Amino acid sequence: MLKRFPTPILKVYWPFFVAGAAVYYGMSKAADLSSNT
Amino acid sequence: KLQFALPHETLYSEVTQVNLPAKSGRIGVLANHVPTVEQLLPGVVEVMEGSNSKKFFISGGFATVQPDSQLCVTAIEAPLESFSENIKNLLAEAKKNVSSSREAAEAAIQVEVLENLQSV
Amino acid sequence: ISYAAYLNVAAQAIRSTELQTASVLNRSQTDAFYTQYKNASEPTPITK
Amino acid sequence: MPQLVPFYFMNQLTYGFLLMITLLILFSQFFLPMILRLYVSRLFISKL
Amino acid sequence: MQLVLAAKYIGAGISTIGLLGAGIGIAIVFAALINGVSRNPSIKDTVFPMAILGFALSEATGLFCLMVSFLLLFG
Amino acid sequence: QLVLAAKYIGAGISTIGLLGAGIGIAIVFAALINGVSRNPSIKDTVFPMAILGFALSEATGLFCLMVSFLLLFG
Amino acid sequence: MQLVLAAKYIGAGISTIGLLGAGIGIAIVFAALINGVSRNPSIKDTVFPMAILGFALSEATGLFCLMVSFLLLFG
Amino acid sequence: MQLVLAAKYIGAGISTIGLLGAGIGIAIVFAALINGVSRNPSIKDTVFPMAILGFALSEATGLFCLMVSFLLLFG
Amino acid sequence: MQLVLAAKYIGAGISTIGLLGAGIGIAIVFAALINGVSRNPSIKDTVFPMAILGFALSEATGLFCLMVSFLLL
Amino acid sequence: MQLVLAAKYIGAGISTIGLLGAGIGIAIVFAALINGVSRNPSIKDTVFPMAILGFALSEATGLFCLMVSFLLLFG
Amino acid sequence: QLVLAAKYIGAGISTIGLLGAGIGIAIVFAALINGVSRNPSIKDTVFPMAILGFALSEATGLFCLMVSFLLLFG
Amino acid sequence: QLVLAAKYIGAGISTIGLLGAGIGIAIVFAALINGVSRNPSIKDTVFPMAILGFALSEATGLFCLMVSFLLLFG
Amino acid sequence: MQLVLAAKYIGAGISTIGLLGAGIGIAIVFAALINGVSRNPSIKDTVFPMAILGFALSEATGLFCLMVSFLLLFG
Amino acid sequence: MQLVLAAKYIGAGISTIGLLGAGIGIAIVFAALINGVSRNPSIKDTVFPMAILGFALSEATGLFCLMVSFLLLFG
Amino acid sequence: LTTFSLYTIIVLLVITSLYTLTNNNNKIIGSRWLISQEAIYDTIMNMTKGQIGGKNWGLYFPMIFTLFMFIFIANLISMIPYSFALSAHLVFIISLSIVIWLGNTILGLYKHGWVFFSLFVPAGTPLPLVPLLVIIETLSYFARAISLGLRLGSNILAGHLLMVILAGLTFNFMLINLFTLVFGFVPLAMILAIMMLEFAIGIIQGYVWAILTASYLKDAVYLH
Repeated sequence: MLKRFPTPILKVYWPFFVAGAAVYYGMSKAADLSSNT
Repeated sequence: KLQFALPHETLYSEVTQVNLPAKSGRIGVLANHVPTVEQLLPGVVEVMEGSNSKKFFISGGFATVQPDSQLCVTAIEAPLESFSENIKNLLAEAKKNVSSSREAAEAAIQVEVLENLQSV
Repeated sequence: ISYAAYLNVAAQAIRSTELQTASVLNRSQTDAFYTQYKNASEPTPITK
Repeated sequence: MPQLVPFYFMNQLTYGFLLMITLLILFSQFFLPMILRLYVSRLFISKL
Repeated sequence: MQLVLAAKYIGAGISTIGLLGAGIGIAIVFAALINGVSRNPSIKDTVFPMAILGFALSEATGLFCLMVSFLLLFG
Repeated sequence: QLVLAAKYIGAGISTIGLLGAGIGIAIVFAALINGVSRNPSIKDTVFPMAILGFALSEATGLFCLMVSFLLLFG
Repeated sequence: MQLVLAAKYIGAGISTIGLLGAGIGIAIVFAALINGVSRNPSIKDTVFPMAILGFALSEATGLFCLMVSFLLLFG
Repeated sequence: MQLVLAAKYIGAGISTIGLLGAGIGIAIVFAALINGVSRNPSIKDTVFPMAILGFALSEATGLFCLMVSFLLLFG
Repeated sequence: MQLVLAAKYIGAGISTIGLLGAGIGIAIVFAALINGVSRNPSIKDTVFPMAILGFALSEATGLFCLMVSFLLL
Repeated sequence: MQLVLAAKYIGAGISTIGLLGAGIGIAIVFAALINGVSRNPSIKDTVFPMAILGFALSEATGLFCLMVSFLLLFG
Repeated sequence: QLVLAAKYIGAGISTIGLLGAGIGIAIVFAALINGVSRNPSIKDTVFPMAILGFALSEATGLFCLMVSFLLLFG
Repeated sequence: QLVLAAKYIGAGISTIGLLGAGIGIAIVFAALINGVSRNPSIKDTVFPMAILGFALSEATGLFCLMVSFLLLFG
Repeated sequence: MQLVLAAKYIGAGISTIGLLGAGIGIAIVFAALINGVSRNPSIKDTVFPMAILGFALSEATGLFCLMVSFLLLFG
Repeated sequence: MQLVLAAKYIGAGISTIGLLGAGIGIAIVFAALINGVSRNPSIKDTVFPMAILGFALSEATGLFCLMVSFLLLFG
Repeated sequence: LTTFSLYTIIVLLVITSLYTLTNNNNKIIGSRWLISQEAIYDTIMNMTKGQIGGKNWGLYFPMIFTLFMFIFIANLISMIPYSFALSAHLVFIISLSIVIWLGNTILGLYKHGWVFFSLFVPAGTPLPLVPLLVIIETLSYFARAISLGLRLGSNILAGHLLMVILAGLTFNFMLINLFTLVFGFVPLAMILAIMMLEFAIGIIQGYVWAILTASYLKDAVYLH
């Protein structure tokens, strides 16, 4: 059914996650701006 | 009708569907076809009579649908399974041959031939 | 490299798998000397 | 179009990036290697 | 008013232009059929189903165009 | 007035549609000629194909034409 | 008055655009004639009546455009 | 508002023009299908799925025109 | 007055568009002529009458567009 | 004001015309795929990635066009 | 001044007609280069033939240009 | 008002320029696919040339697009 | 007048459309050059002058369109 | 004033149409480059500089069009 | 709660079921359902070995697999005739696209220095137009940024909007006089044909996403 084998290359996906955080923050400001006229 | 003859054999010398590899890509002949002459490139050839299909490795030659529905195929030598590993060793020798010299063209043909054999 | 020479080298390669009969191998063997001539005079004979 | 414009963009994006990180870990550690078990097992039967 | 009634007749006309594309398309499919059948005179039984399929699909784009024309004509 | 003007304009616009059909008929006929010259002998098979192709190409043109007339007259 | 008369002249102008396609069409049939005849040297007797037929049909689309142009011009 | 409503109905007609390209597009894919099948007699098992992929992609571009057309026309 | 005379001039401008098709048409005929003759070397005497015929018919379509322009003027 | 809103919706219609080009383009890439494969069956695996790459890049111009349409329509 | 405006508008539209001839000219010369490259030898007959077509294709564009001038002056 | 309207209309018209670029891009990729099927082995040489060709064709489309943005936003 | 100055700018814009035909034209000549040279390997000594000639007149048709544009634009 | 400023913007938009021909132009040249190079494997040293020349010349008509667009827009 | 959150949970639950009851506790022989998720494994294995092939090709294989499966499931779920479209909240798909695009640009800059912009010199050309060919390559490089998202977004948006508007027209076509209700099934059939096409083009677009953001990743991972 299921088994677990850790795949340690999530630290190879560091610029992807960093980009996600930046856009997350920027979308906070965008959401606040869109909730304004 | 198909007439396939070689300088040392006579094979198919009608035939239902025939697939031939030519300098024009691949050509298939079924019944009347336009009565072209096309030069056959070094090849893997299939000849089908009914649904039964027989596979030939063909050294290239010339193909000519005749305007009477006779597919004249002539080529230097051939079944496919018989040609089939040592030749893969031979290509390594041939790669060496490209290095030294007319031999380049020869070796280039050899690269084509191993590639074509590996392909099937 | 003539068109038939092009085919020739391909044919020679095709006799390479090792299961092949002696007559095949014999068809790949050859022995000839093209002796050039001119005018009478004979430029030297050399194997094909 | 108001059906393509909420102002809830950052709300959406929070749950969205959470689903991506969840699936990334979920596939990578769980569901991808359990297919790789089938493959490796098949090849192990093939060898024996 | 006059502007709206005019707009219906104008918009209808504009739509009709689109239909020209489908016409050229239909011809291209038939052209391939004729040339193809010429190149192998026994390909016809296989190819003719394919040809009718291609005709219908090409025609369909034209149909959608003509529908929009009639919607503007009568709406 | 404006509504009647719009009929005449609208009709004109629709006439543009015919250009495609003209090209279309020709493409089929080009293929007929090419085909006949190509086989010497496909002609009896190809001739019914050609008539079919002509008719369908023409039909798209006819649809353009009837819309043109329809806006003009009514 | 002025607007309707104006519209008639404009509409006639628009109708000429239709003709362009017939022009290209005629050429395509004639190109095929030339190419076929050059290919066979011998097809020509068969191909020539086909070519005339194709010319007329291609031309006819342009004729439809012309009568519509005259109708808008004259009213 | 009569002006804006008239502008919509005209604009709808303008959008309809986009469909013409797709119509020719469908034909180009099917023409290739017919030609290829004529070359091989036998490629068709490989090529027929490629044709289906091709139809869908070309048609999809057509749908983008249609949805804009309907946004103006209805919407 | 102004609108009708204006409209005539506009309509004339529009009329030129029809000529473009003829321009391409003529070229297609001549291209074919050159291609055929270069293929055959010898078809030319049969083909040259055919080519002239095709030229004239293509040109005629353009002429129709041109005369409609003149009518509006 | 009505003039501005009218112009927005007219402008939207006008932009949509660009899409036609991309539809023909998409078809052209697929025509090449079908023809290439039929001309050499063994090429297919090498060619298929290049075909999809070409499809997307062709499509992209259409998406630029579509974005202008959406900028007018929704914006 | 509406009439003067109309002259200038009409002129602009007149340029559109020229575009077809521009393409046409190239097509004839394309055929020339193709033919010449195929034969090496057809060239002496074909270069005159090409020039005939070259001029003729141009002439259609000249008609379009002439209508532009006719509009511009009135 | 009229000025605002004009930039919106102009933006629409400018978008049409993209049409040509889409055809262009496809022709480059089409030739690539045709070429590689013809040669089997040209691709190493041809593929850089194809990416160059793509870029240049695409670039023309971007010129159309930037003009569109200069009208629409500007 | 406002209308007349407007008509100069607008009329100029329309005039610019003509350039597209020359662009495609020029490319066709260079395409033929490359095709020919690749066909022959060696025709080029004769053919390259021919290509410059064909280029020139194709370009000239564009320049005529351009000159009408300049006349309207500059006044 | 409003009309004159408007006419600049409209004229610029119309002018942008011409650019499209040059885009197609570049592709026609590059297609021939690819095709030729695929035919010979070895023509390329001659053909590549010819192709760059062809690119520049086909582009030039487009650039003239772009200049007029800028002259209308900014000027 | 938030509608978006609720449908993201539904997607997660769909994805779990395909690997936890589709299978017969990992039967070697292979179940009919488990054959499907084998084929998906193979076509992304053989695709991402082909795209981002190289020494590392499998290091980004989980990422390209969950970018496939997310979009593959989200273009079925978004097509249920009463479902809240996560994907047609375009901003999430586009945000994800921009994230991957920036995460390629940052990855490329980091791995291949400030000579990352040498990627946008693709071919030798005379030196005074080498920088020009960087400007109008980079312009197209972040046109890829918005192309990747808008491709998928447009497809999904167009499908739902097309179907619903035509559905609304055919509703009122069958709400007027019964002689039009008779021979009124053909426009319904047009919506049916569009729906058949919309499922096809959605799976095709999901494959096109994952090959294109493999192609961009090919560029980012291997300089040229």
